[PDB]
Amino acid sequence: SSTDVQERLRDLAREDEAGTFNEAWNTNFKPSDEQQFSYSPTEGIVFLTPPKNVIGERRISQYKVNNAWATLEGSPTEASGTPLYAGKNVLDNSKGTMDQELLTPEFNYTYTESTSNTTTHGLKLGVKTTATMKFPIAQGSMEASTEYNFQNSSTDTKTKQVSYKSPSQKIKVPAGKTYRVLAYLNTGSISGEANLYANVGGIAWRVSPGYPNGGGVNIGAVLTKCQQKGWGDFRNFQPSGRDVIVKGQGTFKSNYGTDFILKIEDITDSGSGTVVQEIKVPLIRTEIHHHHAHH
Ligand code: NA
Ligand SMILES: [Sm+3]
Ligand SMILES: [Sm+3]
Repeated sequence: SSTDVQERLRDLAREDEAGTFNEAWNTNFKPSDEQQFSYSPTEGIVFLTPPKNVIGERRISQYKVNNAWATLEGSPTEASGTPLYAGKNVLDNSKGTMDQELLTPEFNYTYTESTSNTTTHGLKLGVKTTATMKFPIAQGSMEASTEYNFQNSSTDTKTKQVSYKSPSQKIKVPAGKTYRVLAYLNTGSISGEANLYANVGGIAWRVSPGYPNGGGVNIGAVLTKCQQKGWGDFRNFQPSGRDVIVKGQGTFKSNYGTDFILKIEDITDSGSGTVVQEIKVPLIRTEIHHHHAHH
């Protein structure tokens, strides 16, 4: 969905216009640029004819996007992926007479991290508007980010190929034993929601009892009045002094490696063998290649 911000600010001016005359004259005028009439129990048939001075584009002047930003919304949902086999090596103490502490090789995996977002409730602001949102990943241990385009249905996908590495581990291998070390990359994903915000300025133009040819008041004050009165639906607008803040929404998701698990098997009797030990190993991350796209 999309909010046409400029058109909604024009309707904001029309709401204040009609609502204020309805109080003044007990009429039932609707927000409109068209001439309309209404029967007042205290006044008779009354006419509302907005002049060319205020109609259409001239309902708002000094319209400006002042700032735009995006913030994490709620608690993202993290999940664990299927572990990915990374390789294996042998720790051979079959000919040794002493127990040894033997260092494993480093294991590695070439992984494509992906971050994507979708603008689900867009803001049509009259100018290309973007904002970057940051979120924690991997149970709060790293920070990631994603750039929203505020137009409805905008999608972004960013990928990085990275190399994950497990540091060498020290394994006790008893005399005469042969051990096998198998390595697996653990993965995770995250998804969540973003709030999209724009602070916009402007002056709303209405005919009114005090200004029968039209007068202008900042949109922040006009919105404050209209929300207090119940004139029109501006549920995703908030006053901010003379300006208003308008809110949209997006989604995001991301995937990444989390760590390595090493599985130690006794293969002395020769062919999988008994698992003797498992080790969680923190990975070392090195970026190789990156690619950006927007749809
Ligand atoms: Na409208
Ligand atoms: Sm909320
Ligand atoms: Sm939520």
